[PDB]
Amino acid sequence: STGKCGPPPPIDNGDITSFPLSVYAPASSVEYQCQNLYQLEGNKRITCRNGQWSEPPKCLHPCVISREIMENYNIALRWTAKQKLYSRTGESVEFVCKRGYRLSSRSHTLRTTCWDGKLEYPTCAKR
Amino acid sequence: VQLVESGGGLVQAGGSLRLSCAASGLTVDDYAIGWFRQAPGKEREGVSCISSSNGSTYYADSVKGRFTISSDNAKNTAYLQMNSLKPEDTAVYYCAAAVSPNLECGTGPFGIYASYYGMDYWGQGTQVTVSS
Repeated sequence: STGKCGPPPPIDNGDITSFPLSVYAPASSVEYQCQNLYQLEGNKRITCRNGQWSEPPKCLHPCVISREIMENYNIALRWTAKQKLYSRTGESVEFVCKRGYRLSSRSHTLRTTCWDGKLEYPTCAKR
Repeated sequence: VQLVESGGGLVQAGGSLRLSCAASGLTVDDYAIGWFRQAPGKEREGVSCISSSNGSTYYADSVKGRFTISSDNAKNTAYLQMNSLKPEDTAVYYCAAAVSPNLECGTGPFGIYASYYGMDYWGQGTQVTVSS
């Protein structure tokens, strides 16, 4: 009845940068920060107007390379100066076939893009 | 790109053997050449590595001191000199190359996470047998 707000809403894989308060004023704002390796999409800052919050942001997942899936598809991580066992969203992972195997002639390039936890793995088949 | 192993075979324990790897078809002159080995039923083991650019090398703890790696770039070849051979060195030995720039020997398929990494190209493999 005076423009005040409850706590800001929680988000997966991120938190607010400030001390959590029971109550915020009209025109208050809080900024959010994504956990290390997550990528913030949307408005870093939300504001308390007319007793409700502007829409929070989203923390976009990195892709964690799966030994299980690579095994099933006869591939491995390509050896590059930089490629670790994860990728940030938007970063491209390069794969190579197992010794003995060549790219499946229905398959995705060996280079493929991390997108919010999701990675299309290529397939190789025996020569 | 093609990789031919040679120089394997049978030897007596405490014997020596010089594996040779002949790389034809390479485009790049910044690359890494590796030797891996595998005995039937065990996981592949990265044995040694040499970068043509930064001269970094690597040896698995199981072969440090005993094995020495070199490349004669004129004949486009790498050598693994294997001394003081033991029965546990018995395995198929694969030559392999990786063509991404600035590779640091001991990373990737030579590190603790080797299971996660592969190589750009592979030899057919050559059998090495050390009798007791």
